[PDB]
Amino acid sequence: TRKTYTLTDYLKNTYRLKLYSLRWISDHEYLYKQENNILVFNAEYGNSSVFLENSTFDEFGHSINDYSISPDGQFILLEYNYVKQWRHSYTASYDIYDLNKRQLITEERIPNNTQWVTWSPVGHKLAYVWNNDIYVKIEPNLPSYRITWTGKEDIIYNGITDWVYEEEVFSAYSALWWSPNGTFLAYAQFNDTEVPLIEYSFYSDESLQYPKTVRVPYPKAGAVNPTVKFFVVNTDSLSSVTNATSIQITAPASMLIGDHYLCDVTWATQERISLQWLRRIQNYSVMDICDYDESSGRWNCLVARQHIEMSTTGWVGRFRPSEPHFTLDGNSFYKIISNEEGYRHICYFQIDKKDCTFITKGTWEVIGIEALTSDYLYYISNEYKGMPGGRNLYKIQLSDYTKVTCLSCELNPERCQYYSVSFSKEAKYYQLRCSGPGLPLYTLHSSVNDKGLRVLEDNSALDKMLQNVQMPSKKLDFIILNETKFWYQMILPPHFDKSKKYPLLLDVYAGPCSQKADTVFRLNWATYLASTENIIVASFDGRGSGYQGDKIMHAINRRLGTFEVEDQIEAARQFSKMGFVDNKRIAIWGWSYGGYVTSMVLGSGSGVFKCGIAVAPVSRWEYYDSVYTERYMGLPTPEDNLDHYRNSTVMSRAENFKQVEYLLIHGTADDNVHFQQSAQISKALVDVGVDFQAMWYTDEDHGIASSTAHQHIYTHMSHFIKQCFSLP
Amino acid sequence: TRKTYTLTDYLKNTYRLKLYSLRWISDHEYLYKQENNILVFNAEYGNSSVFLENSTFDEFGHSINDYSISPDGQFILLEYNYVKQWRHSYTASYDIYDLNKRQLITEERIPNNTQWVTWSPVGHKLAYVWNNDIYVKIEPNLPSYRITWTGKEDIIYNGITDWVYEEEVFSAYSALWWSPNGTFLAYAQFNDTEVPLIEYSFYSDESLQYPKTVRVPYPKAGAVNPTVKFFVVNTDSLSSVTNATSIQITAPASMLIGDHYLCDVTWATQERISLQWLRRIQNYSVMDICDYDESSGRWNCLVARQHIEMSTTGWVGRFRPSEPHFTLDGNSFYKIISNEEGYRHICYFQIDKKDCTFITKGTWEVIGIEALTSDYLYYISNEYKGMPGGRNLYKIQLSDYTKVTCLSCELNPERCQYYSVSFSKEAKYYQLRCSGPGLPLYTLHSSVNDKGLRVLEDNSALDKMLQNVQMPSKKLDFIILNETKFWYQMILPPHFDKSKKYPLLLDVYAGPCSQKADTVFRLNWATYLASTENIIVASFDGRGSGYQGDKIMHAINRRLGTFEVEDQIEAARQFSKMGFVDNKRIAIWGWSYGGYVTSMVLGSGSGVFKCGIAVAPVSRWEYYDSVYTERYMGLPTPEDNLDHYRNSTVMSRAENFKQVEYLLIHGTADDNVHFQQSAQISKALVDVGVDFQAMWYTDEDHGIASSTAHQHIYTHMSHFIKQCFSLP
Ligand SMILES: *[C@@H]1O[C@H](CO)[C@@H](O[C@@H]2O[C@H](CO)[C@@H](O)[C@H](O)[C@H]2NC(C)=O)[C@H](O)[C@H]1NC(C)=O
Ligand SMILES: *[C@@H]1O[C@H](CO)[C@@H](O[C@@H]2O[C@H](CO)[C@@H](O)[C@H](O)[C@H]2NC(C)=O)[C@H](O)[C@H]1NC(C)=O
Ligand SMILES: *[C@@H]1O[C@H](CO)[C@@H](O[C@@H]2O[C@H](CO)[C@@H](O)[C@H](O)[C@H]2NC(C)=O)[C@H](O)[C@H]1NC(C)=O
Ligand SMILES: *[C@@H]1O[C@H](CO)[C@@H](O[C@@H]2O[C@H](CO)[C@@H](O)[C@H](O)[C@H]2NC(C)=O)[C@H](O)[C@H]1NC(C)=O
Ligand SMILES: *[C@@H]1O[C@H](CO)[C@@H](O[C@@H]2O[C@H](CO)[C@@H](O)[C@H](O)[C@H]2NC(C)=O)[C@H](O)[C@H]1NC(C)=O
Ligand SMILES: *[C@@H]1O[C@H](CO)[C@@H](O[C@@H]2O[C@H](CO)[C@@H](O)[C@H](O)[C@H]2NC(C)=O)[C@H](O)[C@H]1NC(C)=O
Ligand SMILES: *[C@@H]1O[C@H](CO)[C@@H](O[C@@H]2O[C@H](CO)[C@@H](O)[C@H](O)[C@H]2NC(C)=O)[C@H](O)[C@H]1NC(C)=O
Ligand SMILES: *[C@@H]1O[C@H](CO)[C@@H](O[C@H]2O[C@H](CO)[C@@H](O)[C@H](O)[C@H]2NC(C)=O)[C@H](O)[C@H]1NC(C)=O
Ligand SMILES: *[C@@H]1O[C@H](CO)[C@@H](O[C@H]2O[C@H](CO)[C@@H](O)[C@H](O)[C@H]2NC(C)=O)[C@H](O)[C@H]1NC(C)=O
Ligand SMILES: CS(=O)(=O)c1ccc2c(c1)nc1n2C[C@H](N)[C@@H](c2cc(F)c(F)cc2F)C1
Ligand SMILES: CS(=O)(=O)c1ccc2c(c1)nc1n2C[C@H](N)[C@@H](c2cc(F)c(F)cc2F)C1
Ligand SMILES: *[C@@H]1O[C@H](CO)[C@@H](O)[C@H](O)[C@H]1NC(C)=O
Ligand SMILES: *[C@@H]1O[C@H](CO)[C@@H](O)[C@H](O)[C@H]1NC(C)=O
Ligand SMILES: *[C@@H]1O[C@H](CO)[C@@H](O)[C@H](O)[C@H]1NC(C)=O
Ligand SMILES: *[C@H]1O[C@H](CO)[C@@H](O)[C@H](O)[C@H]1NC(C)=O
Ligand code: NA
Repeated sequence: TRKTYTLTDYLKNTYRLKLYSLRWISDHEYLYKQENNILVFNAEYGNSSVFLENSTFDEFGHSINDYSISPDGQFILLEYNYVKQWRHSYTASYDIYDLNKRQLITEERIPNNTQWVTWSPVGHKLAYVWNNDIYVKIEPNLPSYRITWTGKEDIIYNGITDWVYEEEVFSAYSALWWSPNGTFLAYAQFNDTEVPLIEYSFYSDESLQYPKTVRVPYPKAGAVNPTVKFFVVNTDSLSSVTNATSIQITAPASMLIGDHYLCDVTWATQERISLQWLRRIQNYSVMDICDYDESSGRWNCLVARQHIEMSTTGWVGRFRPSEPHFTLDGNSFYKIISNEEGYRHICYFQIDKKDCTFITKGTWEVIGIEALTSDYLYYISNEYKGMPGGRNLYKIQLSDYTKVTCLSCELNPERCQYYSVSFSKEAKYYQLRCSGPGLPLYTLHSSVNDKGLRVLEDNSALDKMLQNVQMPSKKLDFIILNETKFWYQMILPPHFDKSKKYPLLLDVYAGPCSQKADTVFRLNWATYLASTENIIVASFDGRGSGYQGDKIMHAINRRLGTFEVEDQIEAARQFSKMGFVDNKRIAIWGWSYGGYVTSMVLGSGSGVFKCGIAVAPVSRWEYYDSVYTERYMGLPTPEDNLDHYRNSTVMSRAENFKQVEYLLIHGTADDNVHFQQSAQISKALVDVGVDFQAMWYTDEDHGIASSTAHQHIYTHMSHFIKQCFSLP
Repeated sequence: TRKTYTLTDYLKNTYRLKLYSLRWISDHEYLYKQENNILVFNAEYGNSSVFLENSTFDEFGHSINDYSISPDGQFILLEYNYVKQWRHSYTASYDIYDLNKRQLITEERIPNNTQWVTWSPVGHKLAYVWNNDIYVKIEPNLPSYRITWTGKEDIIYNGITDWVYEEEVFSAYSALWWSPNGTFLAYAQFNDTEVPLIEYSFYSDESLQYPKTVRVPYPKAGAVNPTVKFFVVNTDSLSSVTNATSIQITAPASMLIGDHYLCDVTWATQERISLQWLRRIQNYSVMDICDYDESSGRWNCLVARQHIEMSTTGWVGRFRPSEPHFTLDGNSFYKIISNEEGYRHICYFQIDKKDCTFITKGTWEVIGIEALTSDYLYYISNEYKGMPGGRNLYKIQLSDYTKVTCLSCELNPERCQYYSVSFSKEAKYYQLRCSGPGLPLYTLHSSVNDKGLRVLEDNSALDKMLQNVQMPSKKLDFIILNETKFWYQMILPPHFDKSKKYPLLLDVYAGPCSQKADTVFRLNWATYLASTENIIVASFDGRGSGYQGDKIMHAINRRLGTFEVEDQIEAARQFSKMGFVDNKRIAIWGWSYGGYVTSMVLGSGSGVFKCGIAVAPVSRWEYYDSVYTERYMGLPTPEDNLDHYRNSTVMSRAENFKQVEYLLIHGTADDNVHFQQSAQISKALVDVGVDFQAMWYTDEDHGIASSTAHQHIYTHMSHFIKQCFSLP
């Protein structure tokens, strides 16, 4: 009898997915780490050489965290002393190694505690941020030029984001943007002066006698937000003037009338930059297109080139307005926007014409634009077989929009229904990454003829291992509610028998634009629960979920904690109707937004669920950050949406928790969903006399991702679920 | 079949002990609140009158928290807007009502947020502290004289104690001492300038968007301590035109050489005050006896009148050096100190002679001196029947120390073995309070022939109620370890059958000078566990426990987390070999110091205990406060006791928790044992991969005493214990 996929298997990573992470350094070469060596590969022929021997930095005296080659291949940036901050941010030390001299650079070093560093896109200029100010080095061994003098910890951020811009706007710590040939450096400056601080204890190693109070500028919903300014400096003038001027580009009047955000920066050409601004009420966005004026040294944004993007039904964009993709001459661009039917499709704009032309259409959505050449645009969509949870690469002929080729659909249709892609520098080659429903498959292709060049990684090692294991299966299907298809997936135990009644765990996220029903192959906690414990683990994408049009996505507009919650309950009722579910053993669990929905469901009084687990839940929308929360909820004021803010809290349902077994879990150093959120849940449950289970994770953040804590939480949750399901 | 004593009975206070809380106002009369009416009783005959009608303040407008009648009976101080701070501190608003003209004083009122208020001991002067400064009112309707001007929140404390002096030294927020007739007001001033602050989150009501950070000056072991100065002011020579002059009494040179504490203030006469000072290394203390010099207006403390009290085996005093009890002329005094055999007995000192004479002796201890006349000294001791956990009132003839009379021993030997006493102003009468082993019994007596005048409260109502409940019994007995008797108690189930095996829960405190085995009647959680769940609840007093001499008490000097933990394991080992104990079902629990011991026991690898619960435990002595910790541990420096601080932590034992079930509980607003301590425990268990149960209590402190949290914790603990013992 074949073994099952056990909890220890999951927690110890005994069955490991192989990846193929390459880095394009040109239009036909990529770097690949093999056996701690860095190899350089020729894409056309697949032959390789050693770029950097594994033993090069033995006597470096530090463990190197990451590396970065300069665009001209002359230098490598060595990252060490990595100290993580938030989701994207971190600090590090940096050395520069001269590749042609085979020497480490010892003068005018990038300082310790550097917050961000980036090569120019061409050559080997560097911009870095240190103590919240910007510096540029023209040559790796020469002195830096200071660009800003206003940087102030927790107060003024030049070239880096504050907490909320990092998490909610840019998904990056960096807030600087080199022009395409590196002449100009554009950057944002954030002012957090009147932004309130979240404060929480950090206990650290047991040697620390007094706990530290961590203090982070964090605007909760309705609070004072950071303000923002945008500047461009000419780095080519740095060696010529004592103090090069940062030229400000001001937001349009339609933004300046109130609170607003900078939400996108995209260079079009050497002397043309595009900026998108978003009103604090996030249903109105404005793109400015600004040109360098050689005679005045200023940047001017013609109103004839200004583009409005607004929504009557919800917010703008999936999580933010989409990025433009400019044609080489910078006189036109492509952009994913919601069409008249509410489906996100590629629109083609002339920079000085307000009406765009949709180049794709249908009842499915474009996920992203991946590459653009003079002849073709390449994009990912979920068109294939009308499956919103699939992803495929398509190529559209720019001179004839009726010519649309699916590049990935039919490569291995049984094994591969979810693709991402990685193009070489000028799109001469592409790497396809299939992530399911079979084992991930990595392949290389040439764009000139769309022929497969070779398989890079096929996970045959893992396939061989998994043959000796009773693996679960995955069903992806839909149910029809109110004449609309809503998709679900089930992780089903090995030897699934429809004539039996299985315990069911509903795995929930259900945030706006979420998707939990897809074609991705995963080895996770659900795999163990199905394989070893014979539990069906289900997920459902109801109202508010993404990639299916605005009618579904915007259904929860101004109303979080309503339809997305109800639809999870309804999903569980539908799963019972299917006849293989033990109605006495239905559980629910989720993390983050999923913890909020789980808690809302458990407090609904539905009677459907025996037990559930919320990890790091939101409990009350006024506790969560402004940019995310207000996008869906508006402002917590009597004149806007306070009534629904107050009506959608977990705490107001405390009394209904008498009907369920609840486990509440939160990391004490969660900078994102503050421990406060679960602290208020537990207190409301104490106050009505509801018994529940609890677990805090000392110094863990929103990820609860340290090796020991990750193993501890999943072990704790497994005992809880098994107890609930009367499993030995 | 009758009911058992249930968890709800405990939680809802179904069976209430009656009290008789009286306030002596003279040598012949006391006050007693009955049906909200304050009555005055004649002690000799037991007749009464209404002193103040409950209706007097019908339209007062505020709920009155407490009252305080001026010593002369002319005024009543009304306390309201009570807001708790630490164990003893709070602020309140006050009004003064004139009892003769039957009116509230509206002129020159005591301010809101007053920190401490006290009548002079004679007449009706007031001293109060507001905004950390001292004020005096000679008459309730007259303007206050500001005594001090240096008061500053969290920094300078005049006439009130800081966190550590409140908790550890004075067991009070007051640091004011009126002279016997109210002429002088002595006070301490605390300076916390360089004392570090503990910081922790307070979440408050759900409406609070951002948590508050509470910051309290709190010296952890080895940290910078508050400094102290001492002053006396003449309240008879106060002026409206000139600021008051306070005369400083400086500490002896033997104290000034380093860190030290003021640990006792006791007036001897109208013009003689005594002060005891304690070195930071708390095995050396000095009493100064200081006299007012009428010609110089200074206070002089003759070196011939200094009394040194030191210890070679431990620290000085039980928790601090004892209070002296001065004779009428203040030329001599009586003081409990450890004798040459290490038993605490009453010594008689002349103010200017070095040697004292012990007036009591034997292998038992005096608990306290209660009253002193020219003929007799009245004290409580555990002499009777050699039972360390019993308490009786004795008097000793001062002219013939061989003449000692027990005044309570034989009153009711079966019902009453544990007494406290309240004497009238000149010891003409006394109230005895019997608190076990039977129901509390309150009686009044006259000193001249020790007549038992009357029964004040016999709890006969409770007796009648309890007749219809299956109540547990208590066994008090001893075991012998290494030729020494150590006492234990067992709360035994109703209808105890020594031929049956019962599960056993070891209820532990075990701190230095603790006593958990005694003759006190209690209705608590253990009552429910025994009566309803048929669990034996045992407690044991091993090495480090009090009231049995220093050989036992000082056994843990410089070595907390050693013998007191070992001895709990040994007691349980012995209990487990008794015929009526199920050795497969032995548990342990404790709170505070008992939580630390429970955790050390469970991490010991003993194999004796199946499960345990630690509530608000100490985990590492470096995290607890200097005054308590260093008393037992010295300083955490390589030169002193750092090695033992480092190997007496709970965290180092994490691995040993693998074979036990552990429940760890802590309030997040614990100002005393910081949440930190449990946060470090949970992190250590996570780090070695040990599963355990947890519960935090949002905004609860060391008491976890709010009505809802109190019910919640005992509910949660009861499920845990029952689960552990396989109890339905
Ligand atoms: C992969 O092989 C190619 C083709 O042999 C290498 O390209 C050059 O080949 C010519 C042979 O005519 C030689 O002059 C050189 O040895 C090669 N020079 C270059 C441009 O590298 C190529 O080197 C190989 N690529 C890698 C990454 O190893
Ligand atoms: C960041 O914003 C703050 C406003 O919150 C600016 O601070 C003000 O500066 C002016 C001087 O121009 C003063 O008169 C005010 O007292 C300041 N207000 C506050 C609340 O401090 C600050 O100058 C901005 N910093 C930058 C670099 O833009
Ligand atoms: C480079 O120029 C900038 C911008 O003019 C200078 O920044 C100003 O510095 C002065 C005085 O220190 C302040 O009063 C202004 O408020 C600053 N403005 C900004 C945008 O920061 C900067 O100090 C200059 N550096 C040098 C070396 O001269
Ligand atoms: C990168 O682009 C910039 C901006 O177009 C170039 O700088 C300009 O060069 C032209 C020469 O064709 C001059 O007329 C302008 O004076 C320059 N403008 C500025 C703002 O510097 C730059 O030459 C390009 N760099 C490279 C390496 O080609
Ligand atoms: C204690 O607080 C109360 C309320 O703040 C004070 O009494 C007055 O209360 C009314 C409303 O209750 C306010 O209009 C006044 O400002 C208060 N003061 C006056 C002028 O009487 C009271 O004064 C405070 N007690 C003291 C002695 O300061
Ligand atoms: C309380 O005691 C003080 C101090 O003994 C008394 O004050 C003294 O009274 C005498 C009168 O015989 C004066 O000659 C002294 O000058 C006073 N000394 C001081 C320090 O003021 C006070 O009178 C007593 N009060 C009561 C009410 O008995
Ligand atoms: C008070 O306690 C201290 C600490 O136990 C004693 O001082 C000495 O402590 C150091 C290390 O802390 C040791 O080297 C000595 O053995 C201790 N002194 C001796 C016994 O010589 C101190 O002696 C104690 N004081 C009293 C009055 O006994
Ligand atoms: C208790 O009884 C005594 C004596 O019977 C009370 O009477 C004494 O005091 C009264 C004033 O309080 C006077 O009215 C009596 O004359 C006086 N009697 C004597 C001779 O002492 C006494 O007040 C009563 N006590 C209380 C508190 O009510
Ligand atoms: C309280 O104690 C502090 C010392 O902890 C006193 O301040 C002194 O120490 C300062 C450093 O914190 C020195 O810079 C000063 O010389 C010294 N005095 C002054 C002027 O502050 C402080 O005075 C004390 N306060 C009181 C009222 O006694
Ligand atoms: C698809 S995307 O544009 O890259 C994007 C950008 C930002 C995103 C996101 C997806 N999904 C989330 N976020 C940021 C947001 N703070 C995330 C989040 C939401 C919660 F409700 C929450 F409680 C925690 C949390 F981390 C989810
Ligand atoms: C008998 S006594 O002199 O009144 C006295 C005074 C102070 C006392 C005490 C007894 N018992 C304790 N304390 C203060 C001390 N902080 C108490 C305590 C000890 C701990 F180890 C602890 F972890 C918490 C805690 F509150 C116990
Ligand atoms: C970084 O810090 C290390 C260790 O403190 C130091 O030796 C080194 O000089 C620093 N590097 C730079 C560039 O300052
Ligand atoms: C943006 O949202 C607010 C609140 O719903 C609404 O009143 C306003 O009209 C919206 N703007 C657009 C462009 O629809
Ligand atoms: C009393 O002392 C304070 C503070 O030192 C001072 O400000 C005040 O004016 C003084 N009053 C008199 C009457 O001297
Ligand atoms: C270098 O990498 C590792 C040691 O770090 C070693 O296993 C490998 O064989 C080396 N590379 C070569 C030359 O194969
Ligand atoms: Na009597």
